[PDB]
Amino acid sequence: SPITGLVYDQRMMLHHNMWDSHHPELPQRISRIFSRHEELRLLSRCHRIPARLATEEELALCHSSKHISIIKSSEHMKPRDLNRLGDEYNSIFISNESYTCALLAAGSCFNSAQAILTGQVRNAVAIVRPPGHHAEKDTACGFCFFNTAALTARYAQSITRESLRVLIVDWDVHHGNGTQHIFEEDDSVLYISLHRYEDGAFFPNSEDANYDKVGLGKGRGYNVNIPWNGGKMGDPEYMAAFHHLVMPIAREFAPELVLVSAGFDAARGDPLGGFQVTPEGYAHLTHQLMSLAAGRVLIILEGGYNLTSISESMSMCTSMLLGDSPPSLDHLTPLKTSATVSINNVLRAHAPFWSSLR
Ligand SMILES: CN(C)Cc1ccc(S(=O)(=O)n2ccc(/C=C/C(=O)NO)c2)cc1
Ligand SMILES: [K+]
Ligand SMILES: [K+]
Ligand SMILES: [Zn+2]
Repeated sequence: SPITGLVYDQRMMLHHNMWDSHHPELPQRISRIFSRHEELRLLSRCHRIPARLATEEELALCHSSKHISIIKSSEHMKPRDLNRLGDEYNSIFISNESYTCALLAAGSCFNSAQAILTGQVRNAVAIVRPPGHHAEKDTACGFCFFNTAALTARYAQSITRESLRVLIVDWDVHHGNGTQHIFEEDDSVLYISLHRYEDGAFFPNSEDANYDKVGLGKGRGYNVNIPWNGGKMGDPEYMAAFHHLVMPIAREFAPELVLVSAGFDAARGDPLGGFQVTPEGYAHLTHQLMSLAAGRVLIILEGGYNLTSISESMSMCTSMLLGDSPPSLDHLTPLKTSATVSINNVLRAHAPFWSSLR
C-alpha cells in the first residue's frame, strides 16, 4: 500500500550534440533505463508522475537571472552561435531543444517532490536528462545546465517551510561542485558526496572536493566530502563509507526529505569512472537510505555512461523503493588501503561537528 512514483518523458531525449552523435551523454540514456524497467516489469508497479517545465521563477531559487537568460536565448540560435556559446563553458554542447529539456528535468523533480510531501507516494525515481549537479548559480558546467537537485531542495522548502531539512546524497563518481557551492553557507540542507578525487586531478579538477571543506558560517559541518584516491573503488569501499560516515551523520541530521543525486558512472563498466560498484551495491545503498526521513526518498539520475550498466543499476534502485528484498551481496573484501585513509580523514574533519563520530 505504499506507492512508488516514476517520472519519465520522451521529450528529454531531444537535447543533443549535433557535431558528434557519439558524445557519451546520449539521448538514449533515459530510454534505455526506462526500457529496462519494462523488461523487469517494475513499470506497472509504480505510479506514473507527469513531467512539466520549471518556471523561470522556480529557476531563480538557485540561478542568477543572467544565467537563465543566456541559456533561454539559445533556443533560437543558429548552429554557429550554438557552438560558440557552448565553447564558452567547461564541457557543454547545446542544441535548440536543450533549454526545454533542462526545464523538463527540473519540473519532473518538483512534481516528484510534491507527490512525496503530500503523501501521494512514499518514494520516487526520476529518469531525467541533461544532468544537473555541476551547474553553478552563475554558469553551466560538465553537461549540466540547471542544478536539478538543488532546485528540487529549494522547491521542497517553498511548499513546506523554509527550514525544512533536506539531505542530498551525491553518489555520482564526480564531485557535485555546483551543489556544494549553492548550500555551502546553509545549515538547512546537508550535502554528502562520494567522488573520485586523485588529489584534485579527476574532473571537475578542483580542491573544493577535498575532505577539509566542511562548510562556511552557520553551515560549518553541513558539507561532507568523501574523496577517493589511487584505487579502483567498489562495493567494499562504498559499504564502509555509508557504514562509518553517511548513515551516522544522516541519522544525526534527521532529515525530513532525502534527495539522491544518483549518477551511475561509478558502476562497473563505465567508460569514464574506472570504478566497479555493482547493481547489487547500488541497491544496498538505496535500501540503507530508505531508513531515513520516514522513507521519503527521491532518486535523481545524474551521470552514468555505459548504457547497460545504468539500466541495470537504477532498476535495482527502483526495486528497493518498491520494497523488494535486497539482493545477495558478495563478499566485502578488505578495503583498498587508501580507502581506509580516506574514511579516517573524513572522521577527523567532521568529528568536532557530529557527536556520533569519533
Ligand atoms: C584533463 N583535463 C583536460 C580536464 C578535463 C576536461 C574534460 C573532460 S570530459 O570531457 O571527459 N568530461 C566532462 C564532464 C564529464 C562528466 C560528467 C558527469 O558524469 N557528471 O556526473 C566528463 C575531462 C577532463
Ligand atoms: K558525487
Ligand atoms: K550545506
Ligand atoms: Zn559524473
